[PDB]
Amino acid sequence: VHLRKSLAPYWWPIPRKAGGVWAVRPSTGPHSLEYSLPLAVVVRDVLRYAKTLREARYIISRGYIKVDGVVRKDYKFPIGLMDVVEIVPTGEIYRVVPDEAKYYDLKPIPSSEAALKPLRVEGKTAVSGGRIQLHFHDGRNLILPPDVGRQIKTFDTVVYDLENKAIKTHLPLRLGQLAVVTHGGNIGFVGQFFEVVWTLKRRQSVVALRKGEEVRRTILDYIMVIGTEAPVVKIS
Amino acid sequence: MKLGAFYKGGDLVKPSGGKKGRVRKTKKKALGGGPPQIPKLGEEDIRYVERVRGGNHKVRLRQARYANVYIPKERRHVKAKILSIVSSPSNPDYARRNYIVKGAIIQTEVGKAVVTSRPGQDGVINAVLI
Amino acid sequence: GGLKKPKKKYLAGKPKKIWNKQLLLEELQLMGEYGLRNKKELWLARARLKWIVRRARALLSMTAEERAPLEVPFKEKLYKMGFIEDPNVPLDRILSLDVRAILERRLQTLVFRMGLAKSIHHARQLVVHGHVLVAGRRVTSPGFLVPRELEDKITIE
Amino acid sequence: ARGIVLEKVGVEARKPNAAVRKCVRVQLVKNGKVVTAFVPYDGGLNYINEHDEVIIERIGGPEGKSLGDIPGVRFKVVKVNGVSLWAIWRGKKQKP
RNA sequence: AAACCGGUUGAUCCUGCCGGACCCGACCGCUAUCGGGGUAGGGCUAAGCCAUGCGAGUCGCGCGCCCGGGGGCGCCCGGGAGCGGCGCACGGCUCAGUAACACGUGCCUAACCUAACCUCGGGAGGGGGACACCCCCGGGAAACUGGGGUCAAUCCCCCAUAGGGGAAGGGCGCUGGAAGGCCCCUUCCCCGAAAGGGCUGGCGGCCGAUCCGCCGCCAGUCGCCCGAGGGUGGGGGCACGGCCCAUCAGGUAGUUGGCGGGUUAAAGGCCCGCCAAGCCGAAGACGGGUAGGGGCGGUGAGAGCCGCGAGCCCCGAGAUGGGCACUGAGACAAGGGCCCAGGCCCUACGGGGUGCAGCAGGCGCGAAUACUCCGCAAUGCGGGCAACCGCGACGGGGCUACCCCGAGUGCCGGGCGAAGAGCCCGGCUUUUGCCCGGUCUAAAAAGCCGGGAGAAUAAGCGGGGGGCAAGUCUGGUGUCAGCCGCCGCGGUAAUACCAGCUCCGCGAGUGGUCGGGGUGUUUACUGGGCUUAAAGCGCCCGUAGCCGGCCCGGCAAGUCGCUCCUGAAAUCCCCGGGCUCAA
Ligand SMILES: [Mg+2]
Ligand SMILES: [Mg+2]
Ligand SMILES: [Mg+2]
Ligand SMILES: [Mg+2]
Ligand SMILES: [Mg+2]
Ligand SMILES: [Mg+2]
Ligand SMILES: [Mg+2]
Ligand SMILES: [Mg+2]
Ligand SMILES: [Mg+2]
Ligand SMILES: [Mg+2]
Ligand SMILES: [Mg+2]
Ligand SMILES: [Mg+2]
Ligand SMILES: [Mg+2]
Ligand SMILES: [Mg+2]
Ligand SMILES: [Mg+2]
Ligand SMILES: [Mg+2]
Ligand SMILES: [Mg+2]
Ligand SMILES: [Mg+2]
Ligand SMILES: [Mg+2]
Ligand SMILES: [Mg+2]
Ligand SMILES: [Mg+2]
Ligand SMILES: [Mg+2]
Ligand SMILES: [Mg+2]
Ligand SMILES: [Mg+2]
Ligand SMILES: [Mg+2]
Ligand SMILES: [Mg+2]
Ligand SMILES: [Mg+2]
Ligand SMILES: [Mg+2]
Ligand SMILES: [Mg+2]
Ligand SMILES: [Mg+2]
Ligand SMILES: [Mg+2]
Ligand SMILES: [Mg+2]
Repeated sequence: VHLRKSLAPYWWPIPRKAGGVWAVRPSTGPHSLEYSLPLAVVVRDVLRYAKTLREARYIISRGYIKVDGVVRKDYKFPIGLMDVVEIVPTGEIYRVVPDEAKYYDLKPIPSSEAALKPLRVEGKTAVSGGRIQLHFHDGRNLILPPDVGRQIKTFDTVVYDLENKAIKTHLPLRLGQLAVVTHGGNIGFVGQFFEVVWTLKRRQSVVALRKGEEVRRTILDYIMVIGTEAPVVKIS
Repeated sequence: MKLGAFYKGGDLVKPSGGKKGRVRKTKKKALGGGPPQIPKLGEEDIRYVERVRGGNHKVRLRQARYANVYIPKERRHVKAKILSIVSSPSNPDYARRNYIVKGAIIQTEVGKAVVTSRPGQDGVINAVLI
Repeated sequence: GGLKKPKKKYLAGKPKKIWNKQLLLEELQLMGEYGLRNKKELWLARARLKWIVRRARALLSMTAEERAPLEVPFKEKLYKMGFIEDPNVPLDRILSLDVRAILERRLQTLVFRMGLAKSIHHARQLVVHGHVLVAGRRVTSPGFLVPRELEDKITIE
Repeated sequence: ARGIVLEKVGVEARKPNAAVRKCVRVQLVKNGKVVTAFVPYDGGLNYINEHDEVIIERIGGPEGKSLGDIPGVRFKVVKVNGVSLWAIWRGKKQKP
């Protein structure tokens, strides 16, 4: 599979004319192709540690880069929203957080925060033994007993412990919580969920966030609750 | 299978009755079909597992002797023997040539039964007593 | 199906009827005054002037609210280039600009006007042969449009 | 287009003008059609010989039709045996 | 710059056509010094025929064997022919077919499949087999290929369990707008997993230098199987949008629909059995013609017109014509298979191979065209734990008046010349051209820095009667020769032809012919006309369509305002920045 540079996603931090005709294609991993950046692109164009694809692939193949608590030795590994990126020989820890200008940026985060990931619940399924499988925004799954799975609804958020494989906390989608827009145009805006128009399709409901007097609107699919008035994890 | 001899692709005829040109010269393998594989009434059950699209498998009953006949008036399942086919309402040629299809009436040892399964697609004859 | 290719930038300055005696006389006067190589240079200068004037016309046609975030930076950029002398003049005065203001910003013209050359053609020869330094570097293009801040940093070898 | 010259012909100019404009008959290679092509320039006909390959080209005039006083001629010779008749007439080249 | 000019008259106002002037694209002529930027170049011509070379490999950390060097513990290093895994369905070309769910925009699949990768939960037990390379023999012209022997596997198969599918009944529960779905319970039938394999280190045991292994445990690590979701690719469906012709008016009969089935991964007249007469059409069926669609491009002040809608990106189709299959997650597969047709090449006559619409290259056609070059260094991809390997993709140069950008072909003073050209004299400079070094380059070339001699190495094309800038100067010819986009010259005194001199326009370009736009208010929505210039049907009835009185109440479809999801990128406009400015 190839990725022509013209068909590369528009938000990617690469030049559109100066360069080759190809771009590094993400390797079908734990995100969306159009909402993720390959690890080699992160190493070469986002952190500037490697000057070529060869040097970036060397750095990745040594195992110096860790994504969400797991060493990633594939240079095409997708990196997406809220992922924790950890550099081993340097000790620097970033979170892939929504950004107003670059649309997705690596912001440094504390080491205590590096083991948590805020994952937006994307759906629920019934699996064998009567258990509930929660599907999150990046394709991750969690199988839980039916009673705990009953009270978690779609579009909720869970702060999830990567190291324990557990749900550290659950943040339900209620009016007045703090939410961040993770998608289109109004990206990166943090504000209070204060207004909803419930369309017939729940994913397409109109949501309005407020930051003092700053009112932005999106659809319900494009927001993620990151807690009450103070965000649980450092996003900015 | 996926055979060009049993192509399931579009027609060349418009709804207005006129013809239209061929957008694609060759026949897609994805749009190919296969010949009928419904069982023939025989002396022993012969089953054949076939590879299909995407590497999945389909069990074909190339010859059928026994039927899983369900009596709802007893709430019981019995593995009966097919003496003959009484009728094939979809096409009488099936019963005439002793082929078993869905909706076919079969005279098994428990009585008359309607075939409630697709024997060419499921590989078994699930039947319901009448 | 169309592939974009670059077009001539002096077309907006080039006239459509070249065989007018009055137009030929004024163009010949300008060419001889500023020592231009050919008519293409004069038409390029006129194209620059036409861009400036049509930008002024467009900003005039926009409403006051739209014009507000663009009017001051536009005049500031013209002043910094050296085409306009007062950056706070009204916008409609920009409509009356002249190509001689643009022709004055040529490096050969500035080398002649600073008295560094015996003539305008000698200034062109200086810039071509590379004896003109702009803030330390050799600028060898006689048609370079020097800005106001770089005007005083012109030297001879 | 290309053609092979068959005969040399002379057309009479239109009524107010008095002259014999000298042309050739050319058979086009691609179609085989035979058409009269004007040979321009003073003494231009003397550089043309029978069975000579020529380049036939539109004579100009309004809407691609005949020119000023030549009646019913739509073409003219531009090349003779691969060499331009203008260059041959001016002496810059010699006819091969 | 929102522009007019010449021509029908004895003269005048109109109409109206044709020409001039501009830009762009193709081909062509004369001429041509350098540099930069750029996704220019057999498209506009035969999807015409092809010699030759190259154009998809990688993995010893899946597997046995053989060879060579080294060393004692249990092997180390290198190489070979292979089996085996993964890839080759991406990438590259071209424009015949196609007026179509092809393409674009907006939505679906609750009617579907998906190797590789991600996550969550669970599993990996017993047993068996064969075929390469190889050895001994070959056969055949070659292609290719036979027999025996023999070592393996992450190779092939069986068994068990997990799991899966079909039919039927029931349910709190899940998702979701909505269950024909998921989960749970119940019954029968049916299908039916896996490689604990590799490596590392540690432990223990068996074994032997005729060995350099095998076995049991642990940890790490790369792996294998099942269930669910995602990801990616793909199949399928829907609404709407974009050509010409009536000198094409009726078309359709599996045609339109229903019911029951088969097939499919999956819905569907997709196909089949029965049943009905339905379906399309003047709001243009059907028929013919043309054409790949889009982003986009040229032109104009704009509305608009055109497709140069060739090159660059996305989708489609094809691989000499027409068909059909194997393998595989995926093909009915451009450098894989089979058949007919139609060619061609080799042959030892028995056989074999082959179609450049891959990168170079040859023939042919045509008005019309590039090197049988260099590298995997950049951009990526396949393989690999990795290191690395490969790649006519891609990158680099070559050739070529491909498009845009920046420059040179000298400057200064004096004289002769005319104020011109040119020549000479005195001085200055070295862009440029030439030679050298560093830097640069995968290496080169070029570029940049620096050094040497030197005015020294460098201007053409078109034109001068009006349009339209430039000669009633000179010679020749004498309605001939020739000019002439139009108007018009030439028949002895030619400003128009042939030459000289001289001047004009643009200039590394300048001209010829074509096609588009402007021109053109000569297609008229903006915005034309129909008494007589072209143009009211001889008159009337009326279908579709278009256009339609007043007031009040409801809606909110058009309409208007704001907002959101979108309309790929490049392209276009504005702004800031970086290449010496510029492009
Ligand atoms: Mg005429
Ligand atoms: Mg008259
Ligand atoms: Mg061709
Ligand atoms: Mg391995
Ligand atoms: Mg080997
Ligand atoms: Mg392809
Ligand atoms: Mg296996
Ligand atoms: Mg199930
Ligand atoms: Mg089994
Ligand atoms: Mg085994
Ligand atoms: Mg069906
Ligand atoms: Mg049909
Ligand atoms: Mg106009
Ligand atoms: Mg090409
Ligand atoms: Mg064929
Ligand atoms: Mg083939
Ligand atoms: Mg061919
Ligand atoms: Mg070729
Ligand atoms: Mg490389
Ligand atoms: Mg130039
Ligand atoms: Mg004098
Ligand atoms: Mg060099
Ligand atoms: Mg001349
Ligand atoms: Mg003359
Ligand atoms: Mg004049
Ligand atoms: Mg003339
Ligand atoms: Mg009119
Ligand atoms: Mg009349
Ligand atoms: Mg009348
Ligand atoms: Mg009539
Ligand atoms: Mg009449
Ligand atoms: Mg409305």
